[PDB]
Amino acid sequence: EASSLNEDPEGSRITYVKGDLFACPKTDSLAHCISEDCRMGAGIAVLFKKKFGGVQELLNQQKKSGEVAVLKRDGRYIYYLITKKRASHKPTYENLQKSLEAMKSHCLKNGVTDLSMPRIGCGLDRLQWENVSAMIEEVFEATDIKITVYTL
Repeated sequence: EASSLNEDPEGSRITYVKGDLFACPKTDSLAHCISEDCRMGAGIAVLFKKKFGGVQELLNQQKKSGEVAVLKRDGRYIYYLITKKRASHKPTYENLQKSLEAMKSHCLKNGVTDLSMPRIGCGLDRLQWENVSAMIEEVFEATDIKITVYTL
C-alpha cells in the first residue's frame, strides 16, 4: 500500500507537475502534440507507441494539422493534437491553437473536465511558453476543464 498520487491542482487552468506523464490521475484524460503523418521517432509519442500502439488508429482517422485525433480506451481519452504535418515540422501557435480548440470542444461532448499533457510543442524555445499558456486559457475560456502539464 504505497501509492503516492499527485492530485495537486487548483491555482489556474494550468498546473505544472514534475513527474511521469503516465503517472497521471485516472480521471484525467491525456493530451499531447503529434504530426498528421504520425511518424513517431521522437517525442512523447514514442512512449504512447509502447503503451497504446495506436498509430494506425490515428492515421485511419486521417486528420490534418489543426485537428485532434482521439483514442478511447476507457476512463480517459487520449488526445493527439495534430500540430504539424511531417514529424520534423515544428508547431505553430495557430496550429496548436486549433488543436486546443478541437480538444477543448471535444471534452464537452464527453464530460471531460480533467486533462493532462506534458511539455507540449517541441524541443524549441521558438515558441514561448508564455504565449502558449495564455493561448491555452484563451481557447479554454468558458470550459470547466483543468489543465495539468507535466514538465519534461
